[PDB]
Amino acid sequence: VAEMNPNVNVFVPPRDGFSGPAPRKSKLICEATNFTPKPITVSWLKDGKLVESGFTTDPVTIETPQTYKVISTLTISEIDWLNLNVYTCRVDHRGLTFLKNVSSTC
Amino acid sequence: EMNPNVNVFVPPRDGFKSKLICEATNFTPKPITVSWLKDGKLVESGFTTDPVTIEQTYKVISTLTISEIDWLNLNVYTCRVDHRGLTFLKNVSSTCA
Amino acid sequence: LTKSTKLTCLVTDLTTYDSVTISWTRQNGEAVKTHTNISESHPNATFSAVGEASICEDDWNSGERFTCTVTHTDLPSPLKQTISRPKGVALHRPDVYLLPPAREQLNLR
Repeated sequence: VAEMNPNVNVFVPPRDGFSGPAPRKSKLICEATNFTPKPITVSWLKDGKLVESGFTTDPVTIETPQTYKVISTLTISEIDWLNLNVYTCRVDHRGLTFLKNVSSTC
Repeated sequence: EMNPNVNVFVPPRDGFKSKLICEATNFTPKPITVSWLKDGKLVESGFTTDPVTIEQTYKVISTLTISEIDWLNLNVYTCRVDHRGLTFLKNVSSTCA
Repeated sequence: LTKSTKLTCLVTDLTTYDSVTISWTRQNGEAVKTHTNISESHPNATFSAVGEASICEDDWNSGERFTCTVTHTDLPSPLKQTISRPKGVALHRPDVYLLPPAREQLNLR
């Protein structure tokens, strides 16, 4: 009944979000909500380099226009985060690319 | 019987309303209760719990709806996890503050 | 003169962004009524916001501690500004004196 552009949101850990034996590790969450079509491609970029390992994407589930939600988790290292590395979530939607840039800089 | 790990995610420093996700992983048994706190006060609405999924280990995720003004007001948000009679509390705040 | 005993805190030189709310808190932490008539941005690329609150005449004369907190997106730490009437000061009758212009000024017309 309708087509809406996907929304890109990136979640990052806080300053006290790292735990475990050294080196500490955390996770990054990229979620798209109220997007159509249901299929979606999620890719992670680190300083222009594609990430091909250490990531797990949950299956798309249903949250009147039909809505869907997708959750993706990427494992990151504390050392890389401290080096002001920029993480970008790549979303593909009918040939359109949406990018969101996040960083620890204030 | 292993204590569940409690992790709280925060919105990006350079901007996004937003949502708070509390994740408990590598816990047993399956039943688990997750709640949210706001400045030491019980939250009665604005939070939802997703069905528990299988990663034997299980995974549970909870979503809390927050506003931009409240997050920037240095309010304290705590994720409460109860498992096998034990309560875990994690406090987070603004990193740039 | 006008029965408008309200107090406000003004923010200047901040970035022209949105989602700004000014809440007044007393010494006990209790909240007060909200405000309206939100101002707009300036041509000098400086944002302007005003927080209005209503207090009683007797409360101000009692020297209560009032705090205005700034909630801006750029600054993650909300600063606290304390406004209170200084009690214990004496009262004196003002003396009004009018000084006419001197004869040395009425020369250039």
